[PDB]
Amino acid sequence: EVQLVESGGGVVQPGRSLRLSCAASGFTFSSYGMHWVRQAPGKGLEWVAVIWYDGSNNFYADSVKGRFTISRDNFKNTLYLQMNSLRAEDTAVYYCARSYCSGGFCFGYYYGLDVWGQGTTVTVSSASTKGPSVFPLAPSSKSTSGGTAALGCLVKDYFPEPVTVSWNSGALTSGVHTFPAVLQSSGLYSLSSVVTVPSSSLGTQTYICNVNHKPSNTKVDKKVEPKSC
Amino acid sequence: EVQLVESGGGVVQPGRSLRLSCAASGFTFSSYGMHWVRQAPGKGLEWVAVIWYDGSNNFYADSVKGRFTISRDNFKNTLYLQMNSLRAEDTAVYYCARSYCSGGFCFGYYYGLDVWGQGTTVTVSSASTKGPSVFPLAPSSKSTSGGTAALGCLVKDYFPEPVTVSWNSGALTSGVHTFPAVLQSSGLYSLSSVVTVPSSSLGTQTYICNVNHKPSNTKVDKKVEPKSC
Amino acid sequence: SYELTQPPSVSVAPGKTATITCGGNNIGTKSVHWYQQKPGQAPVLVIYYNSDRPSGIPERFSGSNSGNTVTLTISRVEAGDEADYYCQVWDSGSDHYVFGTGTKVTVVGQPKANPTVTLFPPSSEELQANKATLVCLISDFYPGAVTVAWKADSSPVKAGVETTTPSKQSNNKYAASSYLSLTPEQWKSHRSYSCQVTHEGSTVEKTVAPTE
Amino acid sequence: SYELTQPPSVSVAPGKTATITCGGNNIGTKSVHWYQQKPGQAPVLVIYYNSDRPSGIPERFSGSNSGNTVTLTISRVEAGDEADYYCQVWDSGSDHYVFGTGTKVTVVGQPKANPTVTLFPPSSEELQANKATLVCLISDFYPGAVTVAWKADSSPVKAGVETTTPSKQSNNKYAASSYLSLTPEQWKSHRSYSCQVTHEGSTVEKTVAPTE
Amino acid sequence: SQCVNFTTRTQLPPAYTNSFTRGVYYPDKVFRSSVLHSTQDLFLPFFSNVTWFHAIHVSGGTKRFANPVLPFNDGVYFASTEKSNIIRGWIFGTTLDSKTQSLLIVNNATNVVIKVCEFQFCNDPFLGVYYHKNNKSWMESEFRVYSSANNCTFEYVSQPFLMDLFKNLREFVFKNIDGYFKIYSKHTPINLVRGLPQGFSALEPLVDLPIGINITRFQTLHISYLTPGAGAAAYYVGYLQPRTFLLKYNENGTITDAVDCALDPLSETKCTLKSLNDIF
Amino acid sequence: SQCVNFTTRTQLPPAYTNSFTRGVYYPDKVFRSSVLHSTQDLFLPFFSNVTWFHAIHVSGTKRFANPVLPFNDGVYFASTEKSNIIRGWIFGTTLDSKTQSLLIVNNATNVVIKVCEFQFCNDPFLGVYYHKNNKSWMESEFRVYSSANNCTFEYVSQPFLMDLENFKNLREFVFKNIDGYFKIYSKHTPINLVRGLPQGFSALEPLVDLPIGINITRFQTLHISYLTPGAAAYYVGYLQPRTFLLKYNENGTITDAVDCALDPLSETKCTLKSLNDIF
Ligand SMILES: *[C@@H]1O[C@H](CO[C@@H]2O[C@@H](C)[C@@H](O)[C@@H](O)[C@@H]2O)[C@@H](O[C@@H]2O[C@H](CO)[C@@H](O)[C@H](O)[C@H]2NC(C)=O)[C@H](O)[C@H]1NC(C)=O
Ligand SMILES: *[C@@H]1O[C@H](CO)[C@@H](O[C@@H]2O[C@H](CO)[C@@H](O)[C@H](O)[C@H]2NC(C)=O)[C@H](O)[C@H]1NC(C)=O
Ligand SMILES: *[C@@H]1O[C@H](CO[C@@H]2O[C@@H](C)[C@@H](O)[C@@H](O)[C@@H]2O)[C@@H](O)[C@H](O)[C@H]1NC(C)=O
Ligand SMILES: *[C@@H]1O[C@H](CO[C@@H]2O[C@@H](C)[C@@H](O)[C@@H](O)[C@@H]2O)[C@@H](O)[C@H](O)[C@H]1NC(C)=O
Ligand SMILES: *[C@@H]1O[C@H](CO)[C@@H](O)[C@H](O)[C@H]1NC(C)=O
Ligand SMILES: *[C@@H]1O[C@H](CO)[C@@H](O)[C@H](O)[C@H]1NC(C)=O
Ligand SMILES: *[C@@H]1O[C@H](CO)[C@@H](O)[C@H](O)[C@H]1NC(C)=O
Ligand SMILES: *[C@@H]1O[C@H](CO)[C@@H](O)[C@H](O)[C@H]1NC(C)=O
Ligand SMILES: *[C@@H]1O[C@H](CO)[C@@H](O)[C@H](O)[C@H]1NC(C)=O
Ligand SMILES: *[C@@H]1O[C@H](CO)[C@@H](O)[C@H](O)[C@H]1NC(C)=O
Ligand SMILES: *[C@@H]1O[C@H](CO)[C@@H](O)[C@H](O)[C@H]1NC(C)=O
Ligand SMILES: [Cl-]
Ligand SMILES: [Cl-]
Ligand SMILES: [Cl-]
Ligand SMILES: [Cl-]
Ligand SMILES: [Cl-]
Ligand SMILES: [Cl-]
Repeated sequence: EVQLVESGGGVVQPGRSLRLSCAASGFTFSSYGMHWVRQAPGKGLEWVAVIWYDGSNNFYADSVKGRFTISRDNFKNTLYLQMNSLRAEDTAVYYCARSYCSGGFCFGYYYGLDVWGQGTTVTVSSASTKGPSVFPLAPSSKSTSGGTAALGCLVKDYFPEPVTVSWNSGALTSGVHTFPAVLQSSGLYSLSSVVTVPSSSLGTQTYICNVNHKPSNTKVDKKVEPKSC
Repeated sequence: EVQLVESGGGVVQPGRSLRLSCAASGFTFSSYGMHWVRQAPGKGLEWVAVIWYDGSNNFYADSVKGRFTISRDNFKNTLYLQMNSLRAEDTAVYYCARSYCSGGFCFGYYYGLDVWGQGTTVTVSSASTKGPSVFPLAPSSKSTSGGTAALGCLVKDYFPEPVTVSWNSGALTSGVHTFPAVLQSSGLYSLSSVVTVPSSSLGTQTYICNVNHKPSNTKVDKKVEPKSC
Repeated sequence: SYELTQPPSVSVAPGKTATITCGGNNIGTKSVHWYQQKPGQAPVLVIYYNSDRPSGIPERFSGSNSGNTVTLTISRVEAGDEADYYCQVWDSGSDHYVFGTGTKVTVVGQPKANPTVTLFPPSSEELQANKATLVCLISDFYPGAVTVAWKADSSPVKAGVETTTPSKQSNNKYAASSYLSLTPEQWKSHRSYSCQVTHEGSTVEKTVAPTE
Repeated sequence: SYELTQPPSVSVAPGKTATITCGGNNIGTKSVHWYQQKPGQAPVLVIYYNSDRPSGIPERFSGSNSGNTVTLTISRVEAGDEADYYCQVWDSGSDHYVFGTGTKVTVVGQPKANPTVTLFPPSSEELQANKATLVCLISDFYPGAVTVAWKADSSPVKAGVETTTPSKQSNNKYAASSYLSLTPEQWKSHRSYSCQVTHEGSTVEKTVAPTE
Repeated sequence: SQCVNFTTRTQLPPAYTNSFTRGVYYPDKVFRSSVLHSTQDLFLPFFSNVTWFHAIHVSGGTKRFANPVLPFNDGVYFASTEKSNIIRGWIFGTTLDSKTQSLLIVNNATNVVIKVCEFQFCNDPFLGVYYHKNNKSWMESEFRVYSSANNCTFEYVSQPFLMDLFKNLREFVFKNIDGYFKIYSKHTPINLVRGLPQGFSALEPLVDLPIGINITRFQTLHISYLTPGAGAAAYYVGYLQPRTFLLKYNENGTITDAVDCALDPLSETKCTLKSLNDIF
Repeated sequence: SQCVNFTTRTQLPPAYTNSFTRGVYYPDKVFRSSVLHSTQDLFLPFFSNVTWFHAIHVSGTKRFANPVLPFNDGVYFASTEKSNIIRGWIFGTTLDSKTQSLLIVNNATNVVIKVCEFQFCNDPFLGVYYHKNNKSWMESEFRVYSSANNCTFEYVSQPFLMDLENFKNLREFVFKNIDGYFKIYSKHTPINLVRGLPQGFSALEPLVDLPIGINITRFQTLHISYLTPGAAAYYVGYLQPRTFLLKYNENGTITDAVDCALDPLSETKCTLKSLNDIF
């Protein structure tokens, strides 16, 4: 069960610090060198830093030298990235990846990054953080199939990405379709998460969307009901 | 009388400084933007810096930024280039050139460098001024035409350029071939100068090569005589 | 400070071969690895050590470093092979792990699929919050190119329209959304608003009214 | 920085025309100038403002800049047109005047000429200085490309060799020089040394021996 | 980038005209048909003082004529009368240096750019074009407006277009209220040869940007036509005030006429009786 | 650059042999032909103690390091390897940024000779990796020093291509640092499969003498490491002030030598100025 679980991302003003974590499991963590690779939104992959299997060696990208510090704990199987004096151009999704070490060497001639994590979002902006306004989207069965109506939640005007949406606290997953957010000309994101549900049971079964906007520490549990026009 | 006269070049060790000059005459100096363009030996053209007609704007090349300073004196019709922290990669011939300024703008959309100077040579080498060791190349008829022998002078291990080789104090002009010098991996130059003379006069006629190395004030008049068996 | 060049776009038909080129200064002396990043997912190694395949990558992926030309080859391309492909080397001349600019592979020629358009009027709660948003969701269309038009009554709507670029779904089709932001009185003062979605010369138009 | 691309060399017969390609990024939006530099002197502006000739440049020269195709054209090519040509622009995106990589324009016509190889042994005076230099002089060959190789007896020597790149004599043929530095013991402990000159598939090998 | 320096900096003397009856805009986005509506917003009062300058776009010739930094007050009515698009945009802010944020609305040939940063603006913001003789077309290749731009809070770049490089009248109303920079615009082809044209034209809502900054001054950005080697543009500036206006919508929703209620006792009675008849 | 660090640092035990009759070189700067000449210079005494180590080029995360050895008045350095594992040496005193240090290394392109205030690595590293798609080794790792400032000397030969990986090769060197001059003499012979140093006579020819003008009291050997998913052996002896009787032939070659102080036979050989032991 090889897994890399990043965490510790958030939103900070330019100049402040942030610490990342990459919890590894399911393999011999002390036998692999650990990487950090970031990817700006809509851009390519950019290597950040590497640390060898026993922490004796580490290399850094020139764009993070003197500002970032990589470390690891082989008894907790955890990789760290300390980020200081953050700049706007450091905004990206930060991945951690593993690379096998042959015999005290983790150069990467014979092995590559064979396992990556899901990533953790880091936003560095002087713009103001804004929490989402969550409004219900009343069930509409017009463009649905058979005994099915589509209701949903509008997550309007938030900054920055990301937000996550579940339905009935994860108990409702089949039929859920969360659309990618739109970056409005105002600089604020808005997305919509809908779920196709039975039509003739809308006023007797409860549907609640669980919006989570960790950048602003906002959690909304909006109850969605059929409208009363 | 439109002409540009560069000066100030010379041979220098890394770290030292040098101030180049470019005297202009025959035109309105304050109506043109002045450039510096260097050309490394055997290489292409590289733009160094520009200064506008009144010296209010100047743009530098990335390779010289922070070390080179451009300036102009409009009541003396002279362009200057201050070169500090010189490196071996600054070795080149440095040209100055004019380009017409429209109406306070010297961008270079409508006009190019229409008039160039003769140039001035800049060499940056860790070598020190050394006079040459001169040896005779005793006459051989193996590669010449019938009734002819080739004798020469080996001007070895000198710095910097140039040396001049004449024969019999100029009395021997034809059939002389002074080869271009070789830049040895030690940083010193060596060259050869052969002249092809009739075989039947080697018994009587005396041959002397007149080597002159002005940068070290060395003059060698090497007598060349046939090998005895 | 090492450049890994890649072509930005590579389009191949289903069942044909995609050749992803990777370039670099003396790249024939380096060990290139290849990564595949599907839309919205972490990268996945497909080729390492120039030509070796990891344990689970299918046989139709192969790399090459012979000659001075490095190449990733995807044979018998399937729909799930639409992704971004990055080459990556270890450069000791700068002690950097260097990635390539990336190559987006699109599988052109799949069967055309018509979009489904769902249009939501402003909720009564948003109207009480002095705002009005029309949500037009478009899902399950191929190719991934739609144009969205909004109408106030039967007149084109100038501003207030924010439309996403299409995004690949789990079923290799595309999804998009468009928002029309209004004030409550503006919404109340018109007879109807309409979302007009055009895809491959055919148009779907949904209409909502402040009465309902 | 901003890159200006040119083909490194162009060959043309007299009376025909030569086309030199300037490669730039969005160069259709820039104003290209061209410079001719014959070996030994400063470059000369031949085309400015993409197509304007200075007062003295003959009408055989002309430039274009249409459809991202900037081109220098020389019709009725003469032998005197053998020079290096550079394109040059002002790139405001980087506050740099950028010169192209350059194009050497040689006029095809001159027949091949074989090198004359003259090889001198170390002088007795140099041996008295406890040094020994073998001097190989190569002259009067065309084109200007040779490969020189030294041999001790019949085994190749790569150490202590210093060779010039060919240079154009005053007769359009080329000259070059190669020196072999060795100890006086090495000069006398071998039976012969050889200077081998290859030029267009033919070899001229001169040999000298200490017993001379 | 790197600012272009000018050794001779001057600016033309300002001149004054009158607002006539221009500057009216749609306060809300509500469809109104065949009715008189009254709202209290920031309007340009009828027959207001208007200062007008010139944007010199050609040098023929080493004097740089600079645009002046003008107050913003509670809002501005900005209008320009030019043939080719000489007026390119404005910079808005307080200190207009790196100590505070500043709004930059500029229109280069490709698209419109809206950014809010800690700009270190140039002394002479420059925008250059040169004529491509081989394409028979102008191409702008110089953009030297600010030397630094850090800690940005807003960025907007519109979709690309091609701007064409009978006078044109382009009018704008700028309002900075409750963290929103609201813009209204109108373009009509004017026939006048000199001065602001007298008449009525309701400005439609362009965009309102949540910039959230304080604006007390602004400066106009123009284009410079680089020539190898006289009909310059003119812009007009008036100031908004809190006024009650009586707006007239036709059957289609167009504002056809307005009444400045506080202008004179005649209009004060026009708004009390809610009519547009002066013979009453 | 940036040194690669190793947590497990070991070195093989040293081993001892004998110099036999090797290490003779051309000491003077005078051409000598057909004469028996006696000179007092720094020679490697005949049959002196010689220490020899191994250069492990592939090996478990065990880093076997080469030791830092004294320089004394000069060293005789020899290596017996098939492929060129021995790449060069670093010379100096403190071998840190506080003093200058000589660096003579031979990477695949060319040989490099530099004198700087090097901050040498604890374990100087030189790496090669096998390019399977070209079926060839390529050296891509050079981590000898992390800093190099205030350089006073640089010498780079013309580029070439070094052949990367039982007739072994014998490469012998004599290093002498006298009055600021670093004088080198070398000899390359295709050696036979001998235990250690080969028995025989071969005069080492002058390679180069570098006017570096620095102080040298210690040195270390640099080798290559073969990164993979016998070894080389080098020999070091020390020169001492001895009087040697060198015989030059008519062509200038040193054909034989006598260590005058080696034994009573040689002492009488130098007194009589003859090389005949049966007299
Ligand atoms: C017009 O400007 C846009 C946006 O660039 C920003 O605004 C400029 C005025 C200047 O301040 C820039 O430094 C800013 O970044 C330009 O859009 C770019 O266009 C190029 C291709 O020409 C493209 O590669 C970039 O990705 C674009 N960047 C953005 C942010 O959209 C545009 O090129 C400018 N047009 C002209 C004619 O100058
Ligand atoms: C090997 O370890 C050394 C010392 O622990 C590292 O060298 C130091 O690196 C830090 C930055 O990480 C510098 O601030 C110090 O000046 C360095 N000191 C010395 C003596 O070099 C070295 O970076 C490590 N190797 C790797 C590959 O990280
Ligand atoms: C423009 O000038 C800047 C500073 O110039 C200063 O002001 C002028 C009036 C002179 O007095 C000068 O001596 C001062 O230093 C430069 O920083 C800037 O680089 C210049 N721009 C260009 C394009 O050259
Ligand atoms: C960017 O901003 C940094 C932090 O500024 C501080 O935080 C902001 C939100 C304001 O409250 C400001 O008054 C504070 O000083 C600066 O340290 C940094 O210098 C700025 N960037 C640049 C390039 O100047
Ligand atoms: C392999 O390297 C050699 C040089 O060692 C070179 O000549 C050859 O072209 C290379 N081949 C490939 C396929 O890279
Ligand atoms: C215009 O301004 C002047 C002072 O500059 C003032 O006296 C005059 O009343 C103003 N006119 C109008 C119509 O506001
Ligand atoms: C002229 O320039 C425009 C860009 O301004 C470009 O689109 C066009 O292709 C060029 N040439 C022609 C012939 O239109
Ligand atoms: C804007 O800044 C100025 C300068 O301090 C200040 O006087 C003014 O009151 C500010 N305006 C607002 C609306 O904050
Ligand atoms: C209103 O619009 C109609 C068509 O929609 C047009 O015929 C009519 O002229 C317009 N009214 C005015 C006053 O222009
Ligand atoms: C060179 O040596 C001096 C001391 O003489 C020292 O101050 C300087 O820092 C050295 N150079 C470098 C680049 O460290
Ligand atoms: C070598 O070291 C000695 C002892 O410290 C010192 O006296 C001498 O000056 C040094 N020589 C050089 C050339 O630095
Ligand atoms: Cl590895
Ligand atoms: Cl809410
Ligand atoms: Cl974001
Ligand atoms: Cl250049
Ligand atoms: Cl110009
Ligand atoms: Cl993604």
